[PDB]
Amino acid sequence: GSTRNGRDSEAKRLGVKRFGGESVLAGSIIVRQRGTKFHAGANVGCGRDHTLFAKADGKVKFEVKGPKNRKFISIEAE
Amino acid sequence: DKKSARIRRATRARRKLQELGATRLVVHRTPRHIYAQVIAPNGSEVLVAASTVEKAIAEQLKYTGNKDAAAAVGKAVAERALEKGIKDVSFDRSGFQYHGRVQALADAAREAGLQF
Amino acid sequence: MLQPKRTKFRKMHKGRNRGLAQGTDVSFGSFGLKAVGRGRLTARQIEAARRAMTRAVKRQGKIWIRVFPDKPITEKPLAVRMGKGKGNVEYWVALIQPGKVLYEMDGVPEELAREAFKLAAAKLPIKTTFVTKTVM
Amino acid sequence: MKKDIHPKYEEITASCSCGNVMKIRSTVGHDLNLDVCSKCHPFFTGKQGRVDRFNKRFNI
Amino acid sequence: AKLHDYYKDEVVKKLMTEFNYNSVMQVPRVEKITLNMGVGEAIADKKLLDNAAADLAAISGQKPLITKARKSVAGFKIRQGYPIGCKVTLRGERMWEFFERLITIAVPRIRDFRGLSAKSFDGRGNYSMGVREQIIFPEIDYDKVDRVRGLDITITTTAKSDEEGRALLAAFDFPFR
Amino acid sequence: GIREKIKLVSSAGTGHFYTTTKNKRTKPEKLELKKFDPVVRQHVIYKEAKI
RNA sequence: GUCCGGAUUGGAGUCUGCAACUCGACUCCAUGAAGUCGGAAUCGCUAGUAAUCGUGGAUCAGAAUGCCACGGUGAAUACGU
RNA sequence: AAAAUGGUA
RNA sequence: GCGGGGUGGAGCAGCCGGUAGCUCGUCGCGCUCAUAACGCGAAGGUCGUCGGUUCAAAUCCGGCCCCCGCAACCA
RNA sequence: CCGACUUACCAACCCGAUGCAAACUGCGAAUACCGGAGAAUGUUAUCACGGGAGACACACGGCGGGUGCUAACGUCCGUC
RNA sequence: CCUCCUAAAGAGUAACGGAGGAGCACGAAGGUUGGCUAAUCCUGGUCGGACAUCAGGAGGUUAGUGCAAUGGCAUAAGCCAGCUUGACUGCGAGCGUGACGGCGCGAGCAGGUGCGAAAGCAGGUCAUAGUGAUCCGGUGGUUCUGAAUGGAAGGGCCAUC
RNA sequence: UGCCUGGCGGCCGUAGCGCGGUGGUCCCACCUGACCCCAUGCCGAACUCAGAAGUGAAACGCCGUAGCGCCGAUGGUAGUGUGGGGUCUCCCCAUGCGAGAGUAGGGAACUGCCAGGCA
Ligand SMILES: [Mg+2]
Ligand SMILES: [Mg+2]
Ligand SMILES: [Mg+2]
Ligand SMILES: [Mg+2]
Ligand SMILES: [Mg+2]
Ligand SMILES: [Mg+2]
Ligand SMILES: [Mg+2]
Ligand SMILES: [Mg+2]
Ligand SMILES: [Mg+2]
Ligand SMILES: [Mg+2]
Ligand SMILES: [Mg+2]
Ligand SMILES: [Mg+2]
Ligand SMILES: [Mg+2]
Ligand SMILES: [Mg+2]
Ligand SMILES: [Mg+2]
Ligand SMILES: [Mg+2]
Ligand SMILES: [Mg+2]
Ligand SMILES: [Mg+2]
Ligand SMILES: [Mg+2]
Ligand SMILES: [Mg+2]
Ligand SMILES: [Mg+2]
Ligand SMILES: [Mg+2]
Ligand SMILES: [Mg+2]
Ligand SMILES: [Zn+2]
Repeated sequence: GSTRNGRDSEAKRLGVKRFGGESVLAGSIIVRQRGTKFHAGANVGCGRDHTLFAKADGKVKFEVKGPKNRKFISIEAE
Repeated sequence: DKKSARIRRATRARRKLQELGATRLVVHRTPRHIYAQVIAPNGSEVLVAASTVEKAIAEQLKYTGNKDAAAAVGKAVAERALEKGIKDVSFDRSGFQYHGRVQALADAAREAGLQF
Repeated sequence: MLQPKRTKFRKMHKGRNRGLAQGTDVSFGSFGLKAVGRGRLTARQIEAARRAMTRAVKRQGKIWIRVFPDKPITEKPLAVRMGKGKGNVEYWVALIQPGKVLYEMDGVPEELAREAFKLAAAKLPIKTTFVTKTVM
Repeated sequence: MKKDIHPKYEEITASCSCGNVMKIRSTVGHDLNLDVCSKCHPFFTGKQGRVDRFNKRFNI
Repeated sequence: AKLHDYYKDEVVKKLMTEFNYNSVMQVPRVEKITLNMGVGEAIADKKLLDNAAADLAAISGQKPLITKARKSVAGFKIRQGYPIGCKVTLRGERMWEFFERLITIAVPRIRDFRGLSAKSFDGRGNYSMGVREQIIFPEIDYDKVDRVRGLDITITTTAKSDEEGRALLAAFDFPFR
Repeated sequence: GIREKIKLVSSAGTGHFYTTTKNKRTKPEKLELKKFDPVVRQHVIYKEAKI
């Protein structure tokens, strides 16, 4: 017989691009994600597709914060 | 709860003022008194504070819960900030409507010298 | 013949059967049939081994079956090649790892369960052992 | 109360059959006349045997 | 305000001693009276709901709120967001004015009035009654009546349970059987 | 699908136009928007026209 | 669907009869149903007839809308086979 | 215009 | 393996969701000495069986069973 | 109209105990990967640009798997 | 083309492996300001019923998201209203992802705008599917070119089909 | 300086629920009146304004109390990188890393700035 499966989609290469303590330039993507699995901290913005990017030069910093224990990514100035 | 539902109304603007790193003028309103605090951008240190519970302000007021009292607190908190060189804040209505006593307090603070 | 009444997915990966078992003590009865070896228990075997116990004791006492056949096993028919999709589900098995207690019995003398479990163990493809409840 | 969306709510006079007069506010407009009220209703005021039928009818 | 004065002057002192309440704030109050009118027959003709609406406004002297279906239900053939009812909420002064008319003018007009059930408290002190005939309120002109409407009256009380809710209504000589 | 293309022509007479899509069958009214005309560098009214 | 209609039902009774439960007739009060002229089809009637209105009698203690008689008012139509 | 049939003695 | 289906008692519709139809048959009344034909009136499936989706399924989707057709080849 | 018993009986939600999961997770490694610092070692082993290619039929073995019958010197991936 | 698993806790990763979807919709379903909070069940309540509207309680997001699945979402991205056109024009540090063609994210700058008292937010929509190179040609703008010269045809550039 | 209260924070359940008690000088809350500033797709319920008769009933704050939630070792166990081995669908040994669950136990948060009241 034949198969009713067989389809898929090309991988989107999501995930963390710069890790903890990495020096980044402004506007450099830190994490590509579906939804805010990570949240924007200081000097960090969020794109329309929920991409997080640096808004200043500095180091990437991950921290759990807030009453919901959500993960935040902030930039620490050099 | 009124107090909880007001905190929910307040936190959307408060988090935004955290990302901007702005000096925050926080107004609190009760049926009997009105309050004002200028808070450092970190959020944990109070620069100046004026309220109707202080004898310096309440003594010259017939009632401390009217709009004429809110203009008294707004004027006093602005002068105290000006002598400490703040002069540039962002108003946090803190969940109340910008209307009546809250508006009257901001209007006094504006014409007295604070830029917001 | 045990089988899930409904399942979200019809087929399942083969997987592996590593490790030891969870559920090694006698929990509901006083005597148990424990699995010493590793393998699969087919729902027909569980039905056949349960019928041997339940007539050996003549339906006096109570039987607990501790394993359930929830993993579907598919086979391709005869004389078809490879490939052309995954086969059709034909039966269901339970994965059994060493120490797994398969049955429990209560309300019987020990000598009657040791005989009843011996008849059941003749229908199972796994090495088994007779075990009893411990105070802890 | 918003303006010009509500029925007109003006003081009326309610005069009952039992002589009770009550001043209320309502939308009816005219004077109202009551045939019954809470001061004259049977339930409000408090105004609400086979052998015995046999013996009475069949005296012996 | 005749019953508001009656409540503030005689009801409270009655309920002060009956339940030995520490504070006057502990005595139950009447919060609101909600009049409901299920006009489920408005799916056929929308006019009926508006006809029922002006009937309810004349009862309460207050424009009603045309309510609409929360979710679509198959059995009754309604879609979510269709107007299938109306309601009024009476508070403060209008609550007391209407409550007097219901007690003293309307409920004596209920056909074959044998009293009001004392079992109709939902367990938290709120009394819900049902009116079969809108003609029991003199605001509705019997000549002008197009269709027999009914309506649902509910009294929301501060009371913490049924038993002290029953007492508060009884203080207004509510006609329980 | 059933949502076909239209062009919004500026009222400034510059000939600049925006292009969008409209559902004719449910919104048959002509579309009027106040877009930015880069020829006059001002926000003017754009009137719908056929593509 | 009425001041039409008077079925049904509840209560109170009368009389006959040893005896009105099954199962009598009538009276009073209350109730107030179907029914708004009836499909295919079908019946009687030519003059004091049809239609309509009352009355009496036999049977019979009681029990007729039936049967058998009596009068009152009183038509239409018959070209033709 | 249309009209089919009738168990036995 | 692939296409079609299962709906009053029978044969066919209705399948794009809402509100089941036609012919015969069946039943009651009429016509007839009686039956047939004929005339009038009415009843009868809640859609093969389950699951899913939906506000809602004969209808859409998926399994199951039944009944059918096409194909089941080259050495 | 209500309703009353009874159970070859079946059984929801909740509670306690017991398991199962590639498309379950209130947990959670080892490794691997990304970045920074430091030492030693390594014929720069790295990267960029330019000249010339060849190759794009792989095989088996270990480990992790899909498929098959945890069949195949089977088939399809990952990694050595 | 999109979602999940396989896929071995960075990315990526095959099979006629296992499951589903797309070839759109919306001038509001977009922007902003102001507000609000679900499913379900229980109790009481006129018609009214298992299920309509109403009141209270428990519950705690089990709802909702324009359409699949996943990841999100209470500061709500969910629900309601007012005013609106930022579903703007020229650019763009820097980065991600691709053999490439290409695809994506983006603070900030200039011009003009909307909402807001303001701080601000807005270059479409919770995000990820809704798509088709070049050639050839059509329509509008722009003399950039214009085969002796002045035009014009035709071409170019810009917008679009 | 102590006790108390309000605001803004840090932290994000050892901090949250439950249960029982306690607070009104001040503060806070309910509370009082609404033609008004403003508002309800009806409603002064909410938002809002002008107040201060009453009450700490509710809400909130504080205190106590493990019924929960929550935290949580030590030891062992599972897994696993590297090398080797077997009876090789699975395991064992040397070495390194080492859970989850559960157990003993902890646990009725801690704290910064400002303001006010009483002492
Ligand atoms: Mg009568
Ligand atoms: Mg009738
Ligand atoms: Mg008539
Ligand atoms: Mg004759
Ligand atoms: Mg007669
Ligand atoms: Mg007689
Ligand atoms: Mg024959
Ligand atoms: Mg190849
Ligand atoms: Mg290979
Ligand atoms: Mg090979
Ligand atoms: Mg990966
Ligand atoms: Mg990996
Ligand atoms: Mg590869
Ligand atoms: Mg949207
Ligand atoms: Mg908002
Ligand atoms: Mg939005
Ligand atoms: Mg979306
Ligand atoms: Mg020329
Ligand atoms: Mg041209
Ligand atoms: Mg108030
Ligand atoms: Mg209290
Ligand atoms: Mg542990
Ligand atoms: Mg506590
Ligand atoms: Zn009266």
